[PDB]
Amino acid sequence: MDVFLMIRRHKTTIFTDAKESSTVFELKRIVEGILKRPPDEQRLYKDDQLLDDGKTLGECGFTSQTARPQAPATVGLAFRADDTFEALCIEPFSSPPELPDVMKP
Amino acid sequence: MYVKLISSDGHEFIVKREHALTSGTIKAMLSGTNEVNFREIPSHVLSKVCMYFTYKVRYTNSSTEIPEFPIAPEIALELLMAANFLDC
Amino acid sequence: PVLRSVNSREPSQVIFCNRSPRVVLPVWLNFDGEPQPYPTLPPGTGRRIHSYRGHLWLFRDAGTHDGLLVNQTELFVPSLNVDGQPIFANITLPVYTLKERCLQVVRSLVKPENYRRLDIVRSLYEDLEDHPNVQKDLERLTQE
Amino acid sequence: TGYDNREIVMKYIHYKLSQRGYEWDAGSPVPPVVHLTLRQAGDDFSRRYRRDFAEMSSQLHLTPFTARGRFATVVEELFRDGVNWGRIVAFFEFGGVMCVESVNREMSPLVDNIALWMTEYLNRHLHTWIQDNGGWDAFVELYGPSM
Repeated sequence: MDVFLMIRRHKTTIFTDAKESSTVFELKRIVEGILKRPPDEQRLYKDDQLLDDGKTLGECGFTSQTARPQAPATVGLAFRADDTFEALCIEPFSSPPELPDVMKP
Repeated sequence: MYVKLISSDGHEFIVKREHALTSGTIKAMLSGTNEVNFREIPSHVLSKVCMYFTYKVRYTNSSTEIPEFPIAPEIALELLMAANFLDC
Repeated sequence: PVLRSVNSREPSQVIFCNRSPRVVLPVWLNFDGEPQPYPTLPPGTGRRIHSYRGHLWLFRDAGTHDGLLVNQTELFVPSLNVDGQPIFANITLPVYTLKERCLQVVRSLVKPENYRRLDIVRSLYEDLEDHPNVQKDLERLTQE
Repeated sequence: TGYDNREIVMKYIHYKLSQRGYEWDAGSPVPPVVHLTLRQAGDDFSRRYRRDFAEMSSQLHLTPFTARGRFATVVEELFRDGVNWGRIVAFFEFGGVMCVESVNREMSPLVDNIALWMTEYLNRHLHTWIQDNGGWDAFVELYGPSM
């Protein structure tokens, strides 16, 4: 059972997938390969809830039917500068324009 | 192996190289370091293109039931222009 | 006419199974290769139907004639019923290109008289008014 | 030269439906004895081959989306070996049971289509044989001894 995720921090979004049996620390490990930051410098989030490095992704909520390839679940990432952990900050995507007239019902 | 696709508004999307090569345009944009800038595709469009890359690689040649790829009406036209440019 | 049914007269019990979110239009090609519409299938419904061996079927979105797949391919041909088992015709969505899926959505939101009022390149006007049609798709498969 | 095959179809179908209580609505000169001869010749066919008449009235399975194929399938097989007068009588009699069974299954709009297909097949696939064999006038006198 595979979940599909967007790991997001500031203006960065990682499109990756993992298993439900996979754990949050294992997800911090694949972040390390991509962003070159060890897991001890990583805080992961689902909405505003820090994820334990031992909880499986299914326990946090990431299931097959809430993390699909066409609608992937969002995981917040926060890095540690030196001693202090940075607060989670995610810049939103741009907004679409107003719906043109010939497309309005 | 991943690739960084950068939208017009500066958003950086880190997708697998295999997924991004769904687009023949992105294929040539990388074959001429592992980055490419889309000066014309905003982040709300480019994020949806990357979801299609995941969706396409997941369900192509898959015997299981295939879900619809959803497209909200407010992004449909912009996404079409992007799909036409990227050829995917 | 290489894409036609064969008048075998040998019955073939088939189960049309709609594993797609679309309302499916079963299309039978008669012995001259002309497509004939059959009753539609709501999403997620199945029908045990009476067909014949060597016949040709294809499956479409009943509203927009978008092409669909049947057992992961273009056309379905009923075969011999072994052990009293019916033949399954699992009808599913294909993986449309992003462009085609976008063309589907824009078509569903814009009247064809207003395609050319959209602020897009002139090539996309042609693509929008190039609606999917069984006839032209039948002739493509013929040259294969 | 020739007769209007459309009127021959309309007059015959209107007669075949009246034999079961149905009145038919929506819809070069042909003599009167041509129509009345096809009536008796058709009713004679059906009594002589009531086995084939019965199995045909049963195994029609008419729906609006199969009626066209059913007609062409039976008519192609009927004249597969060739055309003669008895098979032309069976042709009208087959078109009769399709109109009857159409109204039985509450599919009366199909009667108009069946009449159109019968007229098409006559003007297109039987007219050469009919006129090369004395026309309908030759047919009335082949059945003459039976009236």
